[PDB]
Amino acid sequence: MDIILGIRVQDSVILASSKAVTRGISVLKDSDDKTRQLSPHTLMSFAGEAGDTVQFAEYIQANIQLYSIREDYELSPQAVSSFVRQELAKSIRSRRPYQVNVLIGGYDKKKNKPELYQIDYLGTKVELPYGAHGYSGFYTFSLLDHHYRPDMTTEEGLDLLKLCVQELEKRMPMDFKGVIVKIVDKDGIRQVDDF
Amino acid sequence: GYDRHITIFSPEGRLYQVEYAFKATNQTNINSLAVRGKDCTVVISQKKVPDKLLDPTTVSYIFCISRTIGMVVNGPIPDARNAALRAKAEAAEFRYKYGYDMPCDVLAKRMANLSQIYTQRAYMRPLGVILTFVSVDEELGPSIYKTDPAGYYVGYKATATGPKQQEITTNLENHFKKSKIDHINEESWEKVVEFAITHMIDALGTEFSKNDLEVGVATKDKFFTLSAENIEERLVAIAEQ
Amino acid sequence: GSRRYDSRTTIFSPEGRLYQVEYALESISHAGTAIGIMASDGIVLAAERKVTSTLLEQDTSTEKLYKLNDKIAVAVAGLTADAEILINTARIHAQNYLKTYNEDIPVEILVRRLSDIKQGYTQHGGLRPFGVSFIYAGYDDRYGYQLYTSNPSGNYTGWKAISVGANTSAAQTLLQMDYKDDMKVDDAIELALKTLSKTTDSSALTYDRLEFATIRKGANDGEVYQKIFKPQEIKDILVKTGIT
Amino acid sequence: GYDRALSIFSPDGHIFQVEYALEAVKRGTCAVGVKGKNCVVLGCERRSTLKLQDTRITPSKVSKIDSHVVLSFSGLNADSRILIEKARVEAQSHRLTLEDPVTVEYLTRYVAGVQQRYTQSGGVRPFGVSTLIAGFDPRDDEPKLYQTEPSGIYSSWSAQTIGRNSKTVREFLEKNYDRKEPPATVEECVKLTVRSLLEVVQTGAKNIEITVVKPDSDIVALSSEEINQYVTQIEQEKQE
Amino acid sequence: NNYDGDTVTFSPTGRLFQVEYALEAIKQGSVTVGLRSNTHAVLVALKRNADELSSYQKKIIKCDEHMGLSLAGLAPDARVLSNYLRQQCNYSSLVFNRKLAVERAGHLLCDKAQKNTQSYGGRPYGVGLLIIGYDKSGAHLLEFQPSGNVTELYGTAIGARSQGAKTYLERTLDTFIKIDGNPDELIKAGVEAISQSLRDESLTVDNLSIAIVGKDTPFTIYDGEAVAKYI
Amino acid sequence: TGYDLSNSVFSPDGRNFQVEYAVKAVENGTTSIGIKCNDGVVFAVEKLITSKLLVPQKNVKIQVVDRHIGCVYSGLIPDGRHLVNRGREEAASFKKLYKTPIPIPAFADRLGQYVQAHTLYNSVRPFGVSTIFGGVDKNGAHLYMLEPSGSYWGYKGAATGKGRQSAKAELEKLVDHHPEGLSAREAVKQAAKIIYLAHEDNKEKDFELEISWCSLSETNGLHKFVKGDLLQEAIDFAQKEIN
Amino acid sequence: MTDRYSFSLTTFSPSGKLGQIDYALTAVKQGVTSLGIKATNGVVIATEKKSSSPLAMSETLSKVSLLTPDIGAVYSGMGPDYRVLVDKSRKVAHTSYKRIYGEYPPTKLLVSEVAKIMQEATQSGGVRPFGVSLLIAGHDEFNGFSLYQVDPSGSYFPWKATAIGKGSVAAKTFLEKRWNDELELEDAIHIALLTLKESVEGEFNGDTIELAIIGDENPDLLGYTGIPTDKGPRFRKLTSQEINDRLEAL
Amino acid sequence: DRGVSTFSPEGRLFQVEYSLEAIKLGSTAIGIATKEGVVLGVEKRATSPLLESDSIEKIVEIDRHIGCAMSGLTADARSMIEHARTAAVTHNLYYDEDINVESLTQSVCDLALRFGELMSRPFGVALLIAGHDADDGYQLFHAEPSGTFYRYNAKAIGSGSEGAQAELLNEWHSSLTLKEAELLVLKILKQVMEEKLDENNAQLSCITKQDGFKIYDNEKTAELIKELKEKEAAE
Amino acid sequence: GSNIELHSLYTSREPRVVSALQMLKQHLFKYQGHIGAYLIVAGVDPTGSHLFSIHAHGSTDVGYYLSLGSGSLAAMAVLESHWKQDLTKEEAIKLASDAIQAGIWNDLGSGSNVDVCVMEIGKDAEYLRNYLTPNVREEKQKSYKFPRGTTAVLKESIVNICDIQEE
Ligand SMILES: [Cl-]
Repeated sequence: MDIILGIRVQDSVILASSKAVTRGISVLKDSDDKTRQLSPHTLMSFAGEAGDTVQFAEYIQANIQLYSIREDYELSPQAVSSFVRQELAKSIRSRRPYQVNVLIGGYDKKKNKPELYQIDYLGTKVELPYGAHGYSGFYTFSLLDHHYRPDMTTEEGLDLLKLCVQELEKRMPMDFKGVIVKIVDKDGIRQVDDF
Repeated sequence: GYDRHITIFSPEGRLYQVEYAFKATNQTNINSLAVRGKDCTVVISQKKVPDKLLDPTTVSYIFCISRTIGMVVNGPIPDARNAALRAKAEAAEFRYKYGYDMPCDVLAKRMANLSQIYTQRAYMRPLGVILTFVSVDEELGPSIYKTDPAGYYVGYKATATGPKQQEITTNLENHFKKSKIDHINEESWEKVVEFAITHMIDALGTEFSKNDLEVGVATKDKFFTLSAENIEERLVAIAEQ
Repeated sequence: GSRRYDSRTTIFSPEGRLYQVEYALESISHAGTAIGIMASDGIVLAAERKVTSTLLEQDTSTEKLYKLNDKIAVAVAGLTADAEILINTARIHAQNYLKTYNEDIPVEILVRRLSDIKQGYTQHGGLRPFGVSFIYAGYDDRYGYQLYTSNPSGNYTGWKAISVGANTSAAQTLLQMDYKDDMKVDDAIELALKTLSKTTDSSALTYDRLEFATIRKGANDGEVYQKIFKPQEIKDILVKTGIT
Repeated sequence: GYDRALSIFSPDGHIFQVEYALEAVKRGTCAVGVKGKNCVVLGCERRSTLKLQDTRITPSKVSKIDSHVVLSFSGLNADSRILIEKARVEAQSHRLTLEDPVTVEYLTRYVAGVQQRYTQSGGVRPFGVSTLIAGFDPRDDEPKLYQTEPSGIYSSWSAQTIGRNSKTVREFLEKNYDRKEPPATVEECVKLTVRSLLEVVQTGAKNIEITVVKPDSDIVALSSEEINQYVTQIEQEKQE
Repeated sequence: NNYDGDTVTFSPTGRLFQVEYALEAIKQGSVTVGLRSNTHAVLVALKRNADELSSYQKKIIKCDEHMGLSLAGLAPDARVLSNYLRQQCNYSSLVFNRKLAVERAGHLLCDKAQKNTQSYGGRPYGVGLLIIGYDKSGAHLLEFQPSGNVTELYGTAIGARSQGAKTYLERTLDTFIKIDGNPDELIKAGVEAISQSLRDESLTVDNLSIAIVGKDTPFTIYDGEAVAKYI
Repeated sequence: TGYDLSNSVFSPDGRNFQVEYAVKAVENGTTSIGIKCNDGVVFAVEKLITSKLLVPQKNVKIQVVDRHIGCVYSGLIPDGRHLVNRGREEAASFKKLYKTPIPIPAFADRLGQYVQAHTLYNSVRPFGVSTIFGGVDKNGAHLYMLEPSGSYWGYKGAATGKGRQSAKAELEKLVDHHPEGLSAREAVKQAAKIIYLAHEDNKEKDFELEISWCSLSETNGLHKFVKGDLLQEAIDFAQKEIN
Repeated sequence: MTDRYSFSLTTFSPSGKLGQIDYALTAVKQGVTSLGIKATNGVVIATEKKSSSPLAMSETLSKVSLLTPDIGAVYSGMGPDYRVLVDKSRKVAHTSYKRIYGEYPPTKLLVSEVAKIMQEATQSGGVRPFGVSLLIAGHDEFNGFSLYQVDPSGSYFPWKATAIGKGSVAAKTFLEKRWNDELELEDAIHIALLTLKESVEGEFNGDTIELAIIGDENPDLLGYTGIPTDKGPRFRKLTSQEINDRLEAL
Repeated sequence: DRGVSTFSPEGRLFQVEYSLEAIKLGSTAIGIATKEGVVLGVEKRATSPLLESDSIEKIVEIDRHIGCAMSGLTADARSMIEHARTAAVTHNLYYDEDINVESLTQSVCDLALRFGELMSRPFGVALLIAGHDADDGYQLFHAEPSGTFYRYNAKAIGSGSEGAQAELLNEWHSSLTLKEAELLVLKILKQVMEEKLDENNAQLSCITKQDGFKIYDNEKTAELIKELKEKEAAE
Repeated sequence: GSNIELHSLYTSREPRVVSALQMLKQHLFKYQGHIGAYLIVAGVDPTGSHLFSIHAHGSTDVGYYLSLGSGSLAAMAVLESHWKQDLTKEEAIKLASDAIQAGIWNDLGSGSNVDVCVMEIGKDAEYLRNYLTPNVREEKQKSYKFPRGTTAVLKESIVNICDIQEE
């Protein structure tokens, strides 16, 4: 798919993901949620080749849910991100690689810290204060490099995210039909229904 | 008492199947002898054709493993030919892989290792044979190396194998006690064969015709077996002195 | 065919017991006693080497206590050769977990994995089980200090204090008598050595007949240190506790 | 590979290896399952021969297969882990492909199928384990309680017990459990489950484990003190 | 005794008891008769029922348009072997555009049964077969035993009480061989032959099973009211 | 004891009792012979007529390998067929690689090694047949006989089955009375006689004679069955000698 | 065919004994005496060349074998089992170490690999244990000189000095009295020859005794010059003459 | 010990004969074929009153036109049913039609002798396979672990089989109605059952051309039981 | 080299050049030239002294003088001009190093120093590392040692390379 953004503020991680699903010359759906809850305090957004994206996300989801049940324990975001990276790093030298880029936003309940990980289809992991995949970063990183401060409040993070989406809506050629925004904090995961 | 059926240890630390394979070795009731000359290695073996319907030319326990290596076998012919075919294959493979002719002692070791495996692995039985390999090695010179069902092998100055091996062994021992050398000090292989036959006659206490013996000779760069007429010439020379 | 010679290692008795597991446990009951004691500020591992010689090179010797990673260690009771097979597998499993999740393996997960391997040999394959019982001493940030034991059946359990090998019945009674929950490592060290000293089949307990180890947060600030005791250090702690 | 037929018929038409696996279950600690009107309770015996145990880390007898289903067992502990693992994997696989969590009946049918497979496969022995599988189907408020055994047969139970002295506690449940009116509340259901174990257990201290499962993935394990209050109330009524 | 635990074990007198026990299963089976002339080959089989509510077990199987057999013993083993023949007959047609010779069909069955008698783990086939066919060298009748032995015959019978039918055919040899260009008379001789193996029971409409193959006659099986003509 | 219950087990003697029990199956079989002549070989076999219902000349026992080798055997007939099927695979692969038809001594070892392999494991049974075989190659005529143990030798004459002692005695006379050699046509006649003489050990049932031959002059070194007039000529010669 | 023995031939008996390992140890007991002594600057391993026949050339049969340039091995028990173990031990030193780290394995780790092979023959399907006990002497940079015993079970123990086989009980008692932590290599060789004389019946000379040492680097035995860091093998087999020289000062 | 595929001196496979003994210990199952349909009935035999009897599934649907009842080690039947269902559906996929009852039965029976040293032992369960097709009409088969299947007009398997079969011998005729068959199964089940027959410990089912395979409700069977009691009291 | 060592131990014989030659060529041939190894193999053994070349596709050649690589044409020109039969050890070393020099100077793919190894019969092989050093760099005009504190630093910290400590 197209645009997926992430921003880590003081006490939460905010993921924004486009709603459009274009298959050729037609916009098939304008309400697609490009994300899966891996665990109560870990969310993964994704974008790449059709089919592979969802197949990969649900495969990762299942594995983490299996781990949670076996150990009666939630893995740290760092641990989940490392598991995901290894799967993609394994995948890139396969017969047919997963063509999927992901952002993993999680709140570590042990350290009481939000964490944002950006991983591409090659298995290239980086922890960031804010991240993006595809052409999104080309427009948004300049704004983020400018207005972001690490002690921001979730509301300030959302305002800065609106600034990013407005710039994308102005300068990007493709109509991505707005974004679904989700916040990950100590209380878990919730969706901002008005954006 | 299944520790006597397969190759596992008995309470005494013994392998009964290996010991019984040694007993199969003497089933043919044939005695073999091997000695070394200066330039050659000679191996002689009793030839017994009990049936008149047999083609005596096909009755043989001496094998031409490679151009340089010869092998005599003490034991039943099926196991003998099994060992022969394998030794031929191993010798050929060795030359292909490593670019030079397989030495006699190396082939002996290889066959000994294969025999060792049968004493350790349960599904494979030991071969009921004792393999005596002979050649004139390009490095070690005249060589006699012998393998048994236990997987044991060693080099020899001379050796004997069969039911009456002890009589032949002592006869040879006594000769080398006199001469005080590790071989038969003789130029021609013809006379070394004459020595081998003479000392078998003395040890066993039996006379031989041309069809009662089988002779194999190893020289530099070839191993060959003697015909009945070649042996007859050998027997004539012995009788004339 | 081959059926004739098959012992059938993975079958139930009429009573519902696994023959080979029961006999493997009998084997382990003749092995040198190993004791694990868990305290609030660390874990102690103590073990007795079996009838040694004066000519044995003790300082380079290891038959009882093994290191799985920086956080987890094991005490062995049974066939040493069998134990090393499993130990190398456990070491690999810990490294696999570290590579996958970029975090040190939780103690129980490692213990479960080894215990599952042992279990497999009792249910399928037709091979004899591993004649080994482990005491796992380890630490992680979830449960803190943990003691486990596994045996040839593949069953594992958690403990505050536990013994394996010879004279476990006598040893477990002595531990049950003197163990308390608010106990500390230095006290646990003393209890372990006192227990071995009473249950030993030898005439006297000496430094050359012992292997000793501690897992302490007695490492500079929030971290864990493993200490495999040297022969001279075992000799000193024997004098300190008043056994020699 | 090792292909030896270990589970085979005998002249009288019995598979002794499967029957000897049941003897291993008979040896195992007692487990009991009772379903109320809006809940299921799983009771489990802990033999007090093992003290100095660390109850925080020791494998608990009741295992969650998913957030809405639980599994307890009687028999070989090591064998039970293999069934539990397979069941947990199948639970996630079912969610992945069907987009809906397993029904309690389906999960039971799978575990039972695995147990059966080990009774006519070469080179393997049967599982020395019987299980009690309990929970609530997705978006359903009807309680479910199933039993499995080494042979691979499974069935649904209003109340059931397995393990050592299970004959005695089944005797108790058969006279005390009324089908027309099952334990209406959580209290009544837990009380009846504790009562049934008290026929066999010995001391009502740390020897009884109780786990209550309610609809919509509401699973909780009772503590020692909470159970001890049931033990106290039962015997005080008994002194009369 | 001690040498009947598996097929891989000779007895001290050189016997293979598992093969002999497999041979015994044929003797317990219901009688079936085979016989031929120069133009036609006929199978006649006495089918056996479990009880009065049950059907009568089918005894004859078609292998090709020009070949088929009757069975006596373990029916599932006959299904396996008949399936193998079907494939071999079919391989010959597809690859060589050639109808499989009855003699060669026997050689293939012999070799398939033999492998089961020399290897560990397996077991001999527990069934005997009578193969009839018409190929380029005329009509044929074979007798298959699960020891591996296959024998070309003018006529024969296998199963319980088969000795009576076999003696009859041995007397009638000179007569029935000459029944050329007359299928009904050749079947009559077969029905009369199998009658020498009957005791207590007689040939009824759902009891009798007949098959025939010949010069201008594809292998066809007759059951039910189609064999009432011959009762 | 128990050493005879499993194949490939050495007894305390150093014997393989299972192979020795396979020999008993061979000794129980019908008589078969082989005669080496001047430029070829002749094979003959006794076929017991169990019943009148047996079709004459149809149940052929002698088998051809390649186009120049004949094989006949006594004992378990299926075991013999299995061995010949292998022989045909061995001969095919030899010719495939080396172009020339397999020599008889070379072919003899291929069977020998295969039979010997069935004395190495308890998962297989030894062969219940002694096989007489041979033919003409570039070095002339060769006759062989192969036992259950894998043991084989070259022969001037060979015999196996129930009437082997009778046959052997007859073969020994021919060797003594013909040092210069025997012709192919003579060998066929003698083969017929010997089977008829060896039939005294199986005298209960009557039998059918089957002969084959390879000869450099008579058959161009190819294996052929003796048929029609030449077969009848040999039967007449045989019937004359017993009377 | 196929190896249909996929089940263990070594199993626990009701008493907890592993019969085949015990019986393998009994075979080792019958074997000819061999011993090992560790000095401060070296290790010595020794055994008797029990010649099966005087016609046999006992020089061709090597009971003491080089495994790596700094590691040697000797045995007691079944010679053929020893021979194949040496082949595997030599190969595993390359495949599982030298081809990875570019250097020869330290004594303890090579011993560990050999031990592993022997353990597997004690548990794997369709095999009996090896009927030998090994004594492996060796040197490496970080551990120094060491001497290990390896039993049929796969268990291994480090020794200051020890003996195995026929007269091991008497020989170990003899070594206990003589050994100290200040022995030089020549002193250990002297003690080795004294200890070995007690278990030998017949001839006692350089031709009937096989003796090797792990000592100083032998640049003369390296075969090439030009690389300072390569200084030659520490393993050296003593000649028949070298043994006889020390038998005069015995 | 001895081979799993070993023949006895009488020419029978030991393991197959021993599995037949296990089937004799199983709960009774009865099948009756008529021109109006085939009826299948089973004894549930709950081991305890706390066992919810409706969870006992000894009658099973293979396809819309084929049903199946079991007796013996019922756990062994699950893979046989799975194969039967797969075979039935697969044939419809390949041939756009229903599969013949005999062909279905033959496919199940092919599994039977696939045991050795494939599965480690024969099945310990017998099946009554009942169905309908256009060619041969209403059919009832008895599939054994020997690989043999007989067609039957009526058949009983399980612990009360020989007593029930003798009863079916007298009662069955070619003009039975479906209602008459239902009562007849109930009558014979009640005869051979240990416990008293009711709608909770016994189950009925039928296969008709129109409605296909149907397992009967406990309310529907209860009425047929009451109808049976009255007609037996009628004389 | 590893397999040759194991083979030498197995056979109790010193390794032969033809064995290394055969093992190399069969390995290279198997990999169809994809293992880009072009070798000149030489040595002495009980058979005598030997000299062979090996190419990546697995073909071998025998000769009294050989050269390989990008500078093989410059080297071979020297060898073809100056080689003769019955060379001494001193003459051969000279010829060999002169052939390498030709490559060093005239071929851009070759340069720096000359390495030599002499394998004589009945002697230890002498490896002469940097036999010639005709390309030492001249002294630089300037020293580029910086004044301390020239580089701008943000943070400093001690790195813990030691293990977890006691007490
Ligand atoms: Cl080897």
